[PDB]
Amino acid sequence: AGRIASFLKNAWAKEPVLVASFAIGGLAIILPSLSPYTNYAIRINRATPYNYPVPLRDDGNMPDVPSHPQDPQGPSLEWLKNL
Amino acid sequence: ASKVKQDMPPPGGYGPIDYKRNLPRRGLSGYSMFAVGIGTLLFGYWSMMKWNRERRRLQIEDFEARIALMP
Ligand SMILES: CCCCCCCC/C=C\CCCCCCCC(=O)O[C@H](COC(=O)CCCCCCC/C=C/CCCCCCCC)COP(=O)(O)OCCN
Repeated sequence: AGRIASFLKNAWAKEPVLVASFAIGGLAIILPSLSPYTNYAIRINRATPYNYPVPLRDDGNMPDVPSHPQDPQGPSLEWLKNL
Repeated sequence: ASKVKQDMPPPGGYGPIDYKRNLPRRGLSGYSMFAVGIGTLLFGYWSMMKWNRERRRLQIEDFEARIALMP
């Protein structure tokens, strides 16, 4: 409580560069685990179509696969437009 | 027959001559400069976040153009 206060004061008086560096590194380590937009970053990465989407051979038992891109089925990037 | 004329200080004397150091403070507080820097960083971060999200959307759009043209 007071020991850490005196140590931090001495460090800020003598080595401000090291204090700033350690603070920045600690924030960089800690903050990503508490952010709600990391999931958004992952989903943005998954949403980029680098390669061709190969169609599946219809067998009559896929209610959740579209037969046309404009069909309502499949993933939607409506969330991405407002983000 | 004239007075004695010589190089002399004026009657009374000379005006004061400054010699002491003069290095005025002329500076802001540390908190002020740190706050300005942090605020500038936050403004830049927000602008870059918006711009990069828009860029990702544009990249997706042209990738889909490629996908449409591929067959
Ligand atoms: C959890 C973060 C970890 C990752 C982030 C770090 C990123 C990179 C930073 C580290 C780089 C290497 C650091 C090496 C430290 C060496 C310390 C040392 O021995 O140097 C001392 C000087 O420093 C010291 O006195 C010893 C350490 C002093 C404290 C330094 C910071 C310790 C932690 C304080 C910050 C805590 C976090 C910030 C909180 C903010 C406050 C709310 C000797 O200096 P000389 O150059 O030899 O002197 C010659 C002239 N007289």
